[PDB]
Amino acid sequence: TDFSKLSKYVETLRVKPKQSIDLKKDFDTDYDHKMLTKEEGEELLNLGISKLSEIQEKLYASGTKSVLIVFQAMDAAGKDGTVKHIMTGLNPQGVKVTSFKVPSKIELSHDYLWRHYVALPATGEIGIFNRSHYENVLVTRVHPEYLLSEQTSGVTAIEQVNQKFWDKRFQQINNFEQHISENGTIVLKFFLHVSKKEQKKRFIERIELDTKNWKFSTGDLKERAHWKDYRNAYEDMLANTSTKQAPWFVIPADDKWFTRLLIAEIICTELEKLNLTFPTVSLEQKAELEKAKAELVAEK
Ligand SMILES: Cc1ccc([C@H](O)P(=O)(O)O)cc1
Repeated sequence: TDFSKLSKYVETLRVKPKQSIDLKKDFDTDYDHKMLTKEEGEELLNLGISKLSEIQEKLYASGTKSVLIVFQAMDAAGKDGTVKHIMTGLNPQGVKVTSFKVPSKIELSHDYLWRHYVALPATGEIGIFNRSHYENVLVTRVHPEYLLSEQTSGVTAIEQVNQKFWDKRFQQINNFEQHISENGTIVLKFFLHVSKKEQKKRFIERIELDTKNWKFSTGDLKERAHWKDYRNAYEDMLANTSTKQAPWFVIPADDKWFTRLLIAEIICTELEKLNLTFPTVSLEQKAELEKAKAELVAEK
């Protein structure tokens, strides 16, 4: 069956704890062996959205678990659109998107994790981090001079930023995700992997669209110029912060419809392990319902 092939491919996208990461050689940004048509996919995507809505409903009705979903990617990989599409099928009462832009003055007066801890999802809720605490081992690692401006970093000279500084930050991130995992939070992390070539194409496509080129950030080019620096940061990060408890998935991003299918797919598959069920109606409650129905019928 097609889905059976998909479940098999999906597992190759999970980053294993001991796994070493080369984003250049491995992790195709576009899956050629695509096992279903773009049509099939948009229909399996619809099912994934409906199922996720069902899961979210059952999650909200129970008071047990929260769900944290992290999205990281290079500009133009499809992150905002994946978030928007995940959302279309969710109830806004039980889901919350936080887009972590550049930190505020207050947030800079706290450790780099503080503002993400503040924004964690409550029991029964889904939290989506569009950008996340991982920015602090990515953009900060490509631009290590930012750490000098961060009062809590304890970094005075760029000389002291080395692999051991990042190792300690991975440890801090891992202890943080482990703690919340041990206290009811399901953590799922997606890196949307777009090719340097496809980013180029999408950048140019936007520049040439009058309806949308007002949105183009030419500063995105400065980060594109640091492509190799970012791949290294992502590689070292994926190799050191994917656990079985809080796994990373590397999603091919060059085909948006397929990116969305996979992420919807993985979220459903992972949250189905919770074996969530709608609340059942006891005999006492069934009696109360029939009493209420009787009164409504017995109205003058
Ligand atoms: C060219 C271009 C398209 C879409 C976007 C979105 O903001 P994302 O795919 O980075 O979330 C950014 C740049």
